[PDB]
Order: sequence, then structure tokens, then C-alpha cells
Amino acid sequence: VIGRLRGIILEKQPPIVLLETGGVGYEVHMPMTCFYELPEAGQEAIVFTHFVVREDAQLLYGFNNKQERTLFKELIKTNGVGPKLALAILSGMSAQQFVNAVEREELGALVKLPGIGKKTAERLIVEMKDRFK
Amino acid sequence: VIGRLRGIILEKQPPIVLLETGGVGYEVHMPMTCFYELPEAGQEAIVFTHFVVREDAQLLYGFNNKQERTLFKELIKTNGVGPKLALAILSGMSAQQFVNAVEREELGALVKLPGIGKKTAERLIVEMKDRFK
Amino acid sequence: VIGRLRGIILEKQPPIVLLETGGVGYEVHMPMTCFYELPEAGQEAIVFTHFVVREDAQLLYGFNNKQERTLFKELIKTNGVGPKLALAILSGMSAQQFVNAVEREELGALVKLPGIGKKTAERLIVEMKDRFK
Amino acid sequence: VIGRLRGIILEKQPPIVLLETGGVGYEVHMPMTCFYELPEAGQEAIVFTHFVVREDAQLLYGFNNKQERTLFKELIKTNGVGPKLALAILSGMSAQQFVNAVEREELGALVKLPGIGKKTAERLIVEMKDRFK
Amino acid sequence: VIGRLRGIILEKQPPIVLLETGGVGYEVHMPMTCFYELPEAGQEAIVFTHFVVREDAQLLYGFNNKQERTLFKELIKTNGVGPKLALAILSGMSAQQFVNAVEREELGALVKLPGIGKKTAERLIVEMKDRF
Amino acid sequence: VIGRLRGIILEKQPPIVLLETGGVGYEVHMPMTCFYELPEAGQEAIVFTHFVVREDAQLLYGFNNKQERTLFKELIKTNGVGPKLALAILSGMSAQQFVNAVEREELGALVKLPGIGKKTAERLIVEMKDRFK
Amino acid sequence: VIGRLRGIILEKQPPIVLLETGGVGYEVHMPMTCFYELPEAGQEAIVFTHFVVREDAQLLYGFNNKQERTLFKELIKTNGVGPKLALAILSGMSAQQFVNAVEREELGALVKLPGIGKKTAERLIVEMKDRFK
Amino acid sequence: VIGRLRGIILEKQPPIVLLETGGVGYEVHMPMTCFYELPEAGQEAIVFTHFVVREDAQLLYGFNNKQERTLFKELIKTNGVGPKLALAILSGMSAQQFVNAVEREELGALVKLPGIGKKTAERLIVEMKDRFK
DNA sequence: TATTCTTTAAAGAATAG
DNA sequence: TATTCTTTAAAGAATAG
DNA sequence: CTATTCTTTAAAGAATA
DNA sequence: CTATTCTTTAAAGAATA
Repeated sequence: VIGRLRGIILEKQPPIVLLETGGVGYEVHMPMTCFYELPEAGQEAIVFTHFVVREDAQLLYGFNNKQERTLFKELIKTNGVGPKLALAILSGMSAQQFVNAVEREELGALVKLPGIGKKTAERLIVEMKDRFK
Repeated sequence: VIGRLRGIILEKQPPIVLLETGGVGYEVHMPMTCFYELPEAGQEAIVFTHFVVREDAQLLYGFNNKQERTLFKELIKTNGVGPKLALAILSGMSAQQFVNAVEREELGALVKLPGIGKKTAERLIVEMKDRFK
Repeated sequence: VIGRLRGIILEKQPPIVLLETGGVGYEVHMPMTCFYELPEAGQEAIVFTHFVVREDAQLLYGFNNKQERTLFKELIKTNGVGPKLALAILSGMSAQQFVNAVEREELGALVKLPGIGKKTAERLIVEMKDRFK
Repeated sequence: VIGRLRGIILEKQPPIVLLETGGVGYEVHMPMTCFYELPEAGQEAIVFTHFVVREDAQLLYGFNNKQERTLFKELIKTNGVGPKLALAILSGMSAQQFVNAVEREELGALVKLPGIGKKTAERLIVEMKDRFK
Repeated sequence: VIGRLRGIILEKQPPIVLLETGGVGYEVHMPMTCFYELPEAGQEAIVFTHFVVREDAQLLYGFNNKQERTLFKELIKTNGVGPKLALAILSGMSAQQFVNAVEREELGALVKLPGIGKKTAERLIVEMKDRF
Repeated sequence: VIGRLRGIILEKQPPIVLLETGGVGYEVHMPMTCFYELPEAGQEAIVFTHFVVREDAQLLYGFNNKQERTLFKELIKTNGVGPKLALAILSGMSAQQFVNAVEREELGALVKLPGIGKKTAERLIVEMKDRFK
Repeated sequence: VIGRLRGIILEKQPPIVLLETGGVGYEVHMPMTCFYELPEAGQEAIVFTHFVVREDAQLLYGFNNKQERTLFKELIKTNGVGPKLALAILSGMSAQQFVNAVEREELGALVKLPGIGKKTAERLIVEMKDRFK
Repeated sequence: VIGRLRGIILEKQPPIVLLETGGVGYEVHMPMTCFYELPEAGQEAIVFTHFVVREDAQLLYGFNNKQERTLFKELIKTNGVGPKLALAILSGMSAQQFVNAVEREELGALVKLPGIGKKTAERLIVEMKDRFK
């Protein structure tokens, strides 16, 4: 299980970034809004990752801060939320803003994000409100 | 997911090439006609790759140009076309020639390729014509 | 199959340790009581490992001594004893103490460990007593 | 797919050898009789490999010569012959001796090897005689 | 797919009833509270059923009224609600009472039933309120 | 495999009909337009059936004439056409009209049916035109 | 799920009996020692059954008394005890004798039965002793 | 498991026969040559059957004599011999003739049958010669 | 005509055309 | 008593005890 | 406004809380 | 001499030969 990658940025093409380590280039998926913090190509960068394995595919997701990775891992455990939707949420709201919205049940703050329906937002609040404690 | 490999060419035995990186040798499958561009053994080379995972096997395909990899990925999504047949198409025609043939429905230009039947060419045109747009 | 890792300690957060080798950081799970022997962060360390693969996840376990790894591999073959429970046993008792307890059938020595029920301890003795010989 | 490994011999414990490359130690299974050719521990060695993937396990097999690897790959395709039995055959007979025995149908030359039954030897000759041509 | 069974009652051992049709005896699972309506053994009875198939098992559930079967089928589509739990709900509340409780969000009316947790009751209301 | 059912009609609730045979009531799915031919409830009826089995469900489909069943079986072999869609086609057009439309490539005659898109109709013509011969 | 069968005995060929009901003949497996109680062929008989389903096969087991069926169902839940082995136990010992032996730990009373090993008998006692209560 | 069917013949369309029992019509597959012995439609008939189950399909095969069913069951256990091929063999040769040919290794007697290749015939003799004893 | 070789869903419910 | 958390075959046919 | 795309995938046991 | 361990795990389609 790859926990962190450090290497040279070869190419930047949202949502994918390519990092080279010892001649091996790794395809990393990243949130659209965190992409702005990556250095210019040819510079070294560091990214925290989570490794996903499926019967037909293997994928690697990256984040600029451990806080982001923690919230991502928690989201994907909620039924009906997969990696694509999870990245969308992190693109729309910062991790701290999301926690506040769930505790306050600001349904409208979630429904405005792309791809999230009314039923989905209700389900998220019901499930997530119990884990932050 | 390995996106690119850079290393020393150890052996060339069409259709397989062996690249060494840090003492690990990777088996790579490549189109017969792109094989002519690889440098002489012992020289460094760069190859773009796509990683395929199946219940009983893992395989790594390589291409000399991003254009080739893009068309390959699109072909394998078509039902009834797998990596073996896809490499044949890329061996027979250049990527640009293939696009022209599909848009023009030059059925004969495709059927002449080895391993492609009349029904197969009909299916390819019907599916691919809608994706290039 | 990864048999041993040698690298720099990046972070220590029981039960997980992060080792960096050539820019790749590996997540390793270790027994709570062996964690005390790891050097201070930034120093080099060596850990013997066992690689577990499942349909939905891949995991890497580490141990400070080959003796521990051998007993771990034997435990996980016993029905009902999974990697999580196996690490608990190794946390509570040294490998040598465990062997003695099984041969003597000291049921109380096992039942006192966290997460182990009376039925579980009975099952362990019945299965393990035949393998040490 | 790992095709070749080059590294330092860390430990030799038949049938397993441990090779270190860049701080990662790889477990490699090898034929009992080819093991005698490996250098002394601490020296560099080269081994040709084949990578086996299964739903519950991943394994890496190694051979000193490309000839051995080729015959191994052919054997494991025969129904009822698995990697364990395949290594036994390569331990008892050299690749050249095996070919001669099959073409001559020297049933006794095969049955004398450990773990091979009369039915198994008959099946091997029937299947293998057609592939060498 | 068996939709209805008509036959002679052979044995009654809650939660299972045994019905014989042409020499074949079918094991049927039923709600604990609907069991009281079944006639005396040896009499003919009619039961509406739903057929469940899994990789390792096949099961046949029965109900006295089409209303019950309809609500059962809807319950089992909710994530985390298995047939075992679904039968418990139908044992505790009538179909009409359940509908009212969901629309009114009377959380306490659900949590009192055996096996139903607070989180489960919240989940049920959120999912079911949209289907009726 | 149940090939035909003969019994008493118990209930008629499109698209499902319930037939009783010896105290067992079978749920049968039928085309919306063939439902008009079924006798009044309480009368005996005959229906030709096809039995579908899946990992999670078993289903039984019925038709008034062998011609209908034959075309249904051929449709479901085409990739992307499920039993639900197949019943829709048989509801919109008679079996004879469908054959004529495919041979003539009357794309508009198909696209007007509910649930069938332009791409779907193109795929159907390409695949079906070869089987009627 | 078939719970009971009543019909005419067509054939008796231990361990299989064939019962006809309405023109359908069902294959039933029965314990070797209960087979002696079945009436002469052509007479009616009653047998309690348990239905077993697997990915590749379906099987139907029968017993003369509910007591036997209950113990059979309990046995097959024990890990390592297959239906074949469970029928052997019921052939060697009556249900009542088995209960007495387990509670008394009369290991020799079990090991003497065909196909039962020492390890198996130990496992059986450990698991079954807790369920009769 | 349906072992025998008795009922009225509804339709005869090689290789399928349709038998009605209590209003349920069963599709039965039979050898081309045994089909000649079936009575005229509307008469009662008896057929011995074997029930095959797969993840995607259920099928029922029938034979006029227990001898045929016994040989069929044995053939399908041989690797590479499917039910389709097994019915072909029984169409070409009587059960008694087949046994004689295997014991004598009359390769030509088998290769002449449709669908059977030289490699297949060799494999059959090797496997079947050991079971009749 | 035999040969060996490949290639592997449907629904729902959200947003586009 | 509810909670969340884990853990996942059978056969054959060769060889030991 | 209707079609097209996409994407996502069990429950019971027996401990402990 | 009889028990214990182990180890291994589809077929049809439609091309081409």
C-alpha cells in the first residue's frame, strides 16, 4: 500500500498529474481545487495518497494534506458515494466547511454542489453526523 | 498505475521488449510497426504505457506516442475487441488513417487487415464514428 | 511478494509506521508491543514483512524478528483467526510464552487477552498443539 | 510483469531465495537443483522470472536460464500440472532430457520422479508430444 | 417464481409452516403475528409468497394479504434491511401504522421494536418517506 | 426448464399474469399487446415460456405464439438488449413488421418506439440483419 | 425449499432411493442404516428432507425421523464436516448415542467410525459440546 | 434433482422433446439416434434424466436406458468433453461399441465421428481406459 | 473440416440535447 | 440490550505412520 | 422534454461496550 | 496397511489454417 509519493512533476493535465520516481511514472488523480497548489512542472512535489483496488482496475488518489485524505476515506465508506463523487465534494467545499454544514444540516449548502441531489444530501447528513462526534 | 517507463533496453524480441529500471525488468507489449523506432539495445528509451489487470493476469502495453495510447484505450472499450486485436489494427494503419476510414466508412480499408472480418468492421464503424465527433 | 523492507522512518502512529524507499512510502502494520523497539524517526530501520492480498484490499504486515513472522503465518491459517486477532495475540504474549501455554493448555493464560473468548482459546489449543510437535 | 531481477543475495533457504533491490527484498522460488549455481550470499546475481497471480496470492518464480523458464511456462498450461509439480520435474530432469523422454515415450523415466503417478506420466506424454514438433 | 400456494397445513411451528401440495411439502416463513390467522392443522389455507434466491440458499416467505407482501418487498430494497429484520417490523406494527409513523417521523414508534437501532430508524424514515 | 404452462387464470395485472397449476401459482411476464388475447379470469389458458436464471433472481416470460418466443430469444442475445427492452419492442411492433424494418433499414420505424435511441436502432440493424438470412 | 416428500418407491439402490410424485422422480440420498426401514418397492413412503444448493449442483437428503434431520443440519455447520461425512456418522451411531459420546468425550467411540480421524474427533467434541446445552 | 420423467409427448423437434406432466411442459435434450424410439405424439413415454446446473443456465438431458445415462455421466467428467460433444458420441456409437473401441484403442473408430479430433480421441482413450477396469 | 485462438451484465438517478 | 466490528468450500489422488 | 450517459455492488456471528 | 495431507479448479463463437 503506497502511502506517500515524492518525485518530479512530469505533466499536469487536470484531473491527472504524472509524478516520476526512479524512471517509473505514476498516474495520480487529484481534487480540481487542490491542483492549483502544485508547483511548476519539473519541480519536486509531495502528495499523500490512498490506493484503491478493484477486480478490473487499480487507481491511486492524491491529496495535499492529511486532513483531506482522512475526510476522503470516511466519505467513500458511505453507501452510494464513490471516488468520483467524493472528489467533487472536496472540490466544492473545504474540509472544515463540510463539517460545519453537516452539523448544522445546511441542506442547501450541499445541494448546490454539482452532481448532488436532494436525496443524496439527506443521506450524507444522516450518516456523517454520527462519525465526527 | 504505471503511466510511463524510462530505462535501458535489455532485449528486443517482437512483440515483447524488456526495459530495466533499478534492477527490475519490465515486460512490455508493443505494436509491430512501432518496434522499428526503438533504439539499439543498451540505449535508453521512453515508452507510454497502459496497465491492464484481470483476475488471472496482469499485462503492460507500451506505445511511442500519446496519440497511439489514446486510440488504443478507446478501441478496447468497444465490445468484442480486446488488446490482441487492438494491437493488430495499430500495426496495420496509422492513427490518422484509421480516423479517416471510419468517418468515410471505407469498409474495404479495414477488412483487408489480418484478423478482421466483415461483421467486425461494420461493428467498428457503427461504434467509433460517434466518439470522434 | 515483498519479503523485507529497509528504509527511513517518516512517521510513527501506532499501529501504522511509514517507511520511505526511493520516494515511495509504504504503510506497515505492526504489533503494539514491538513498536517500542523502532528507532527514532528519521533513522533507518529493517522490518520483515508478509504480504496479504484480498479481492478488495492489499495489506503489508511487519515484524522485528523472523520468529514473530513465522508464528503469525501459522496463526492466520487457523480458521476464525484473522490478521487483526493475530496481532492482538502477539501484542499480549511473546512467541516463546505462547508455545508454552498451548502445550500446557493454560486456558486462563489465553482467555485473559483482549478479544479472546473461551471458545476461541479452546479452538486455538486444539489446532496449534499438533503443529509445534 | 517482472521479467528479470538483478540484485544482492541476502539469504538462501531452499526453496526460497531473497534478493534485495533498492531496499525491497523479493521472495523467489527456485528449482532445488538450480539452487547450487547461485553465488555466495552478498554477491550479485541475475534470475529470470515468471509472475503468477491468483485471487488469494501472488508468487514469483525464478530460473537461471531462459530455456528453463520456457519449459516451465509450457508445463503449467497442461491441465492437472501446477507450479509445485512443475518445479519437481525441473528438479529431477534437465530440460533436454525431458524432451527426449517425451518423444521416446519412456514412461519409466518420468514415473521414477517424486510425486508423479502412472496416469500423470501418460497424460504428460499425450499432451506435450504435440507441442515441441 | 412461485406467487401463491394453496394446500393442506401439515405442521405449525413458528416461524415455519409446512404446506403440502401433491406430496411436496413446502417450508414457508411467516410473520409471528399473522400466524394466529392460520386455520387448524389439516385444513386448507392460502398464502401469498415471495421467492428469495441466493448463491448458497433458497427461501420462501409467505403473507396473508397482498398489502403485507407489497410492503415487505419495498423494505428489503432498503440497504441494511434483511429479510429477518423485515419480518420483525411486520410483527411489531400493522402496515397502515408503519406508513403513518414514517410520514410523521415518529422515531419513538420504531425504536421500540426489537432489533431496531436509533441509526436504523433514522435511515428507514429518510429512505421510505420518498416512496409512499 | 419450463417450456409451456397450462392452467387457470387467477389474476391479470399488466404486465404480470398469475396461472395456477395444482395449487402452485406462477408469476408470468408478458408483452403489453399480447395481454389483450388472454381469456377472462377463471378460464384455462396456454402460454409458451422461456426461463431466465441469474445469480440473484429467477424469472419466467410468456408469449402467445412460438413465433414471438423465437424472436425474443434472438433479441436477448444481442449485446445491450435486456429482457425489459425486448418486451418493449414486441409491444410496439409485430414480429413480421420488425423483420421487414430491419431488412429495409427503416431506422425511423424503430426509433419511434419507447426507450429506443438512434444508436440502439443502428446497433440492432447491424446485428439482426445477418441472422434472418 | 422442499421439506417433506410423499410418494411411491420406484427403485432402491443404496445410497440412493427414487420416489415418484405425479410423474416426477426425485433422487434422494439416505443414511445406509436407515435404508433398512424403507418399505418394499411399489409401496408409499414418507421422508423428511433437507435441500442443499451449490454453484454447480443441487442435492436432496432424506431421513426417516425429524430427530435425524435436526442433528444432520447441526453437523454440517461445523467447519470441515461435509454432507458425505455427516451421513457416515449417522450410519455408525444413533442420534442418542452420539450425544452421549460427545458429552462424555468418549474419543474412542468416534475414532472407530470409518473416515473419522483423531484430529477430526477432537474438533467435533470441542464444537458440538457447546450446542446441546 | 429430477431423476425420471413420465408424461405425455406434446411435440417432437430434434434434438428437443416436450413432455407434459400436470400442466408443466419440460424441455428435454436427447441423442439423435435414441429419438427414433420415442412413441408417436400424444402417447405416454418414460425417460431417464440428468439435471445440469450452471450460473447462467439450467438444462435437462434424457436417455431411453440407464446404460446410456451412466456412460454420459462418466464422459462429462473428462476434461474438455462438454454435454454437446457427449451427445454426439452417443449418437455415433452404441455404449457397448464405445467400450470395445477404447479397450482396443481403435483410434480410427472414434476420429470418424463428427466433431472429434485426433487429439481429442487420444485424450479420451487415455482417460476412459482406466475407469471401466 | 479441424484447429486454436479469443472475449465476458442491468439496473437506477443524476445531468445533457 | 445495541453496537460495530470481523471472517469466508468440497473433492481427488498422490504420499506418509 | 426524452434520451444518454454515467456510476455503484451482500448479511449473520460473537465477541465487547 | 489405512489415514492425512496435499493440491488444483468452465465451454461456445468465429474467425484462420
